Amino acid sequence: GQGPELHLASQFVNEACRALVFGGCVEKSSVSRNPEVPFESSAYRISASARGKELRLILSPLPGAQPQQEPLALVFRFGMSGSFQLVPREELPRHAHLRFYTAPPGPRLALCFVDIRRFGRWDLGGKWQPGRGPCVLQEYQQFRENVLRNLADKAFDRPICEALLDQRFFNGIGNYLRAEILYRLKIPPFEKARSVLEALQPDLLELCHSVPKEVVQLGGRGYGEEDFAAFRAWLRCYGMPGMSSLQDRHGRTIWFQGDPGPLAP
DNA sequence: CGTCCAGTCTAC
DNA sequence: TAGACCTGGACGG
Repeated sequence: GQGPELHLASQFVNEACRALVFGGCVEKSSVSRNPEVPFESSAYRISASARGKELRLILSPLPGAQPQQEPLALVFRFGMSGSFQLVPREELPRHAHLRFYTAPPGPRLALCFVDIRRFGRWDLGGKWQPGRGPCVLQEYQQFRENVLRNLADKAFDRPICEALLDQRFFNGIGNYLRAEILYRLKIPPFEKARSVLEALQPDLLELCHSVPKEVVQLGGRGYGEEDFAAFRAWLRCYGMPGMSSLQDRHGRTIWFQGDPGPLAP
């Protein structure tokens, strides 16, 4: 997922878990190479926040819960195929790698981290990844300043389409968002990043916020196949007929219209 | 059947 | 930088 999907997943966890109470341990599938979550409580609540391409779960025991346990935080990266589902406890999806089980009273549910390809990761810390820049959705002013104050960095020597995937400066931007952002300003994707940005100190850094915010305001992204059609209708550039495509230097497809730009392969 | 396609992470 | 990490759906023979 990209920023909008991480944000919608966190909203899903908060709304779906608002009136739920979890109990017992945190179950990992046997094939996941991610760490076991050392947590048990008779009664805990689950809440979430997103920052960029990361999601933080907080496991919060209720007053009196046993064993003695302090709130525990988990940070998830989704990779290519990560998501959260709330499912009936005996109808786990195929790739449910981490599960939180509702306590009784009511229907036994499992909140699941589901990840087909297992490119997703989680850490016990609760800390955001060091080196990831601020969230383009929730920390816009910090994100904007962190870019404009470090244009000398060699990251900005690269084509703008490659720079937009660098999570130290554009935390939350992925493949579809870089195409949609550049399409709206008709910036050639192989323009030098430093050239497009030096001329800024509604612009490119503004769209790094407002474009992904549009995806959030659609809602959906899992969180029927109606909001999947809603998304495909919103896309103007990524994968669309009449658009060009090239491989960047890491073999990721950039969709665009017209001029490929000077640093084109 | 087969090939090809859809975000980090790390060994060179 | 190139390869690794993985599964499944769309498509071709």
